[PDB]
Amino acid sequence: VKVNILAECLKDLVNAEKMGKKQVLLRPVSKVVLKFLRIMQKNGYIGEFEVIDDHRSKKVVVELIGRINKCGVISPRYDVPLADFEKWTNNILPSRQFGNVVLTTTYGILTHEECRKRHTGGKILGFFY
Amino acid sequence: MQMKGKGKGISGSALPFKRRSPKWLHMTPSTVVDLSVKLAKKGLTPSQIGVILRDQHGIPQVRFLTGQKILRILKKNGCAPQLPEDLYFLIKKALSIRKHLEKNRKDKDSKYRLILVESRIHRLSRYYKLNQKLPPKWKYNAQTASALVQ
Amino acid sequence: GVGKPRGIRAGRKLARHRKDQRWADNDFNKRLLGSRWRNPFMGASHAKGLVTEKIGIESKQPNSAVRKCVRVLLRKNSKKIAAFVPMDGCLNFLAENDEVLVAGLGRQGHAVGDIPGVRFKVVCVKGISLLALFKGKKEKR
RNA sequence: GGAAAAAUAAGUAAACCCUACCAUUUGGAACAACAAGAAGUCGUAACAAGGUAUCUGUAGGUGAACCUGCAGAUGGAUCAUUA
RNA sequence: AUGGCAGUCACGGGUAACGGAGAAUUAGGGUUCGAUUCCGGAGAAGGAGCCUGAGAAACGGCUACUACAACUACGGUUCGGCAGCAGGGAAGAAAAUUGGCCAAUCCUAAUUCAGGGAGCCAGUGACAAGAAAUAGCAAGCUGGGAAACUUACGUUUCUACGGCAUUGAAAUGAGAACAGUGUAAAUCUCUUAGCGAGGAACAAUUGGAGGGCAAGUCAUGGUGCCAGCAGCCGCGGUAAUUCCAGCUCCAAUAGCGUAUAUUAAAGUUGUUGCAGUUAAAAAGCUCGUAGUUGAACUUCUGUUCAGGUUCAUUUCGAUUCGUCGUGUGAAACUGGACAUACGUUUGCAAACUAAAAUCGGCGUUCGACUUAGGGAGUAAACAUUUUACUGUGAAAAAAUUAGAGUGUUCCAGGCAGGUUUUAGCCCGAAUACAUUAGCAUGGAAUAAUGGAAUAGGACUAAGUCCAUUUUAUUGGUUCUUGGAUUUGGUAAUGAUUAAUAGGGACAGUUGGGGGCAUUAGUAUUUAAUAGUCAGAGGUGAAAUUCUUGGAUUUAUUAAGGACUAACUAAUGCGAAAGCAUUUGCCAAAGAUGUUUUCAUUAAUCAAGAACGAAAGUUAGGGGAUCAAAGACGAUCAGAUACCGUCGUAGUCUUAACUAUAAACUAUACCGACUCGGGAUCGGCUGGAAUAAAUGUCCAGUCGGCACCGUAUGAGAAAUCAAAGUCUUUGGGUUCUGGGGGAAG
Ligand SMILES: [Mg+2]
Ligand SMILES: [Mg+2]
Ligand SMILES: [Mg+2]
Ligand SMILES: [Mg+2]
Ligand SMILES: [Mg+2]
Ligand SMILES: [Mg+2]
Ligand SMILES: [Mg+2]
Ligand SMILES: [Mg+2]
Ligand SMILES: [Mg+2]
Ligand SMILES: [Mg+2]
Ligand SMILES: [Mg+2]
Ligand SMILES: [Mg+2]
Ligand SMILES: [Mg+2]
Ligand SMILES: [Mg+2]
Ligand SMILES: [Mg+2]
Ligand SMILES: [Mg+2]
Ligand SMILES: [Mg+2]
Ligand SMILES: [Mg+2]
Ligand SMILES: [Mg+2]
Ligand SMILES: [Mg+2]
Ligand SMILES: [Mg+2]
Ligand SMILES: [Mg+2]
Ligand SMILES: [Mg+2]
Ligand SMILES: [Mg+2]
Ligand SMILES: [Mg+2]
Ligand SMILES: [Mg+2]
Ligand SMILES: [Mg+2]
Ligand SMILES: [Mg+2]
Ligand SMILES: [Mg+2]
Ligand SMILES: [Mg+2]
Ligand SMILES: [Mg+2]
Ligand SMILES: [Mg+2]
Ligand SMILES: [Mg+2]
Ligand SMILES: [Mg+2]
Ligand SMILES: [Mg+2]
Ligand SMILES: [Mg+2]
Ligand SMILES: [Mg+2]
Ligand SMILES: [Mg+2]
Repeated sequence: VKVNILAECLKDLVNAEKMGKKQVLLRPVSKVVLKFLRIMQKNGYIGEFEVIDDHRSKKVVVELIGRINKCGVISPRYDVPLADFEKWTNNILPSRQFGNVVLTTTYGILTHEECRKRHTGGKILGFFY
Repeated sequence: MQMKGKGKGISGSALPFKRRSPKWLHMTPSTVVDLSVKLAKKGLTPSQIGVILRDQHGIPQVRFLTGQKILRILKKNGCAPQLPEDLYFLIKKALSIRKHLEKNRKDKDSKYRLILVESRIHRLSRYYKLNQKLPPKWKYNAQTASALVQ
Repeated sequence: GVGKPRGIRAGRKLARHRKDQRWADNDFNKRLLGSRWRNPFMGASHAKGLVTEKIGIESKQPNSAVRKCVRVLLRKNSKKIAAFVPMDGCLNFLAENDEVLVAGLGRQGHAVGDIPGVRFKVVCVKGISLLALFKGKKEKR
């Protein structure tokens, strides 16, 4: 069946920027899918976006700037102590210059980087660069 | 698409947007609740009752109008169909198969088909039992089926 | 997904799988099955022995030659050994019944491409390194 | 009254034997067997539609490779012909 | 009484397995070891027993047995157990002196003085680690050069320079030594006088020179597939670039080869990070509990204040060899507050305001001082229970990292720095990491879990009953405090949507899906009824075969067993194997259609089951055709083979059993995406013509085989619309592979 729609939505989107789509329609959407989205948006990867009210679980449409190179999730969302960071930064990110490894915390959801600010982080969620 | 590594499609049914009751219709929740329980008393499936209220008395979605789902309405009014359509029917055909098999003790495609159908029933029991929506000592074997036949 | 399962709750599975699918390695399968202990040296690096006789063996495929070899009897092990005597005149020093020290040739298994069923090298005669006997100014008895 | 040897019963239980079983090592032969190699010997299976094809399964026969029946698959010697 | 444990691996077996601290290599993750200075455990020849004591089953104590060691006048005895040191024997690839002392570290005792193979000294000692010499300088000759002087090979000069069986004196440890230091003594080191270097010397090896793998293009000598080399390619058979050796070269260099186990290269065991059409690898196919994996909703949000933070700066003040302060904007953090909005009580502190009092001036203008009031400000009680994350408590020392620190550098020790305050001064022995399980604690995400649905819950008041603390104590009342009910009041009383998830209901319809019946049709045989006439049949040719007791042949008809033609095609259905004459029953299925219910019920799956052409098997049927074995002809040098004539088992069936097949798309299932295009099969919805057809066409569209074109997507390529969305390496799950042959 379906799982981690964040992943469903995410790749559907990558496939977008990769194919050169002008905009994308993500079918199954959730708070997570949206938060991640406004985090990419806030950092300037995706453009303006609209959430249509599917009386079941909303559908979102994201405008595509053309700067997204890749944005995926990470299989089981392992736990990650602040000490476990460089491991993943050198692992997932294409450089020490596009630090975008989204994590889930108790302090909500922060950028790979913000988690060092707040000083907590926790489970990995996804990445984008 | 259930027990099918190969076959799969989309039957239909998509509740329209507007969550309110149709304009043209006037019927205090109660009005319907009567028809519903009356119809039910005659011996009807909440599954079938709803069908009437749509085909016959233009009530698209009883839930939207009452703020009550059929089976609930029925249960509140003592008119609750003991065993759920779900299980009931599966067991029905599950049985029909057995009868046919007897006089055709050789029909293999049917032995198989029953195996699948009996398999499902064990899946519902697991479920309906876990939602304390069916006594734990429930057991469909051959006697549970013939028990309902009487 | 691929074959391997990616669950945070399914570590056990992956674990047992690796321990299992791992027997497919010979290097593993080898040391794991106390195989090293059953060879003629009994794991050992070297072994002493008595010369049972100097025999010669023929080269294989594109080569044709009389290889110098000594049949040795290992001490505590007590096995018949096929041992290749190195360099040129070498066998001229090995007197029958003397004590010899033998070691393998490149990873215990395949003999040098040329040799047939020989798996050992001879390094000492009466406890005198061969090389030593090979160069005049060194030693001789 | 204390108290040595002796003797006593239940007990801990050494060794030994018998009855089963486990583990680890190590052993054994003529004929036989296995391994590898070749311009040994007899033929030619396979490649080439390799004398009108291989190949899988199963069955039966034969100096030998293999042939043959039934059923498949092309990795075929076809990606094709109701007018 | 009958339990206790187990696939979340019991029980049992192996371990050249005593566990840790740690050790070796390491991008990350890992791989392999830990006999061995710390700690804990076990044991003293094997095994049991015991005395004694605060304390051991001790074992440098005892008893018996098994196997042993020492003496004997053979009666009997041993303070007989080295896995303590030093030594022998043994084993074996393999590990030092039967030395010295109590001086240092500690220990023991009645104990400042005694004893200690603990321990320290020394011997042996290329395990291993640190530093480091085997030469340096210059003249001259000379090659180079080179800058020059300058049409040519000639002079000046200088230089990164570089050569020499030519020159020359300075330098210096090895060495060897009176002294001093040091020491328990002795050895050595260190300081140091007399003595101490010029070519076989006072000294470099080891291992190579085809490729990988740095280095011979020697026309070198010997050898002639011999001797031998070679890690793997391969060298060698008379002109070897790999043998033997010379020469010259290269590499590491007081070191360098070799053997074996092991680390990395190994994305060649892969969680990160592989492969699985054809290279090894998807199971033939479905069901299915364990396991693994699971859709979406529940304070969003706004305004303002504040603390920093950053960043920006048509900018300000300071300092210099690079920072601070100030202002804006901005973001977000935070923390407040307030907004139907993360809490309540307490005590503290309190900050301001509304009243009332008192005090002063002239009821009021105002001011100081009181009660009430919450933020804010702490501590305890609450927010379903964990995961997970923060943080600190705990995680021995040594080791690793690491600060200070010129042990002559360094290993490394933890010391040392200044006598110019010197009967004293200054400064040190820091710090980090420590995951796994436990504790304290901050928390809002994901994830799981939970609360009110039979009803009952919640809050509140009263009534009643049970239980009960302090009231001295015992009763009896009351009462506080818990619990039980009944009632009445209050509250918007209490059940998220309905997943282009899944299960059911229903509706016409579609199919060579299946099981019973039934029913044909030619044909092959064989038989009857007639009909002739000499050949049929079979091959390339013929031959066994059949035939005027009539063949082959023609007509009619019958029996029988199997089979379903032509229509039948990249078209249909079935989980797969498989399934095509008619008609009738029996239970089943997809897809489409749904403003129907149910609402996570689900994906895949070890166990564990249902199927699974052929061929084959058991016991009965049946027996037409074809036909394994067999019998024959022919063909061949050979034919028990490819052709031909016959023929048994089977092939058909009932009931059992067998499970494999190039069981093939050689491409696991569920899910989402992404190129173009028509044509299909099934369903549906609009429309047009005829006509009013279970038809045709146009246009949609779900679902199903399949094809065409194409990819700045994949690949080793063939090729792949998926074999794609994988170094920009991670949706969920099952199975499989790890050079070849021996081998399934
Ligand atoms: Mg679907
Ligand atoms: Mg070769
Ligand atoms: Mg041969
Ligand atoms: Mg065959
Ligand atoms: Mg056979
Ligand atoms: Mg054990
Ligand atoms: Mg170990
Ligand atoms: Mg110890
Ligand atoms: Mg303890
Ligand atoms: Mg000793
Ligand atoms: Mg002392
Ligand atoms: Mg003393
Ligand atoms: Mg005394
Ligand atoms: Mg020493
Ligand atoms: Mg050294
Ligand atoms: Mg002296
Ligand atoms: Mg000189
Ligand atoms: Mg040399
Ligand atoms: Mg050499
Ligand atoms: Mg040479
Ligand atoms: Mg030569
Ligand atoms: Mg080397
Ligand atoms: Mg290997
Ligand atoms: Mg509040
Ligand atoms: Mg039918
Ligand atoms: Mg014929
Ligand atoms: Mg007939
Ligand atoms: Mg059809
Ligand atoms: Mg037909
Ligand atoms: Mg069966
Ligand atoms: Mg039979
Ligand atoms: Mg002939
Ligand atoms: Mg025949
Ligand atoms: Mg129509
Ligand atoms: Mg159409
Ligand atoms: Mg590939
Ligand atoms: Mg294509
Ligand atoms: Mg991968």
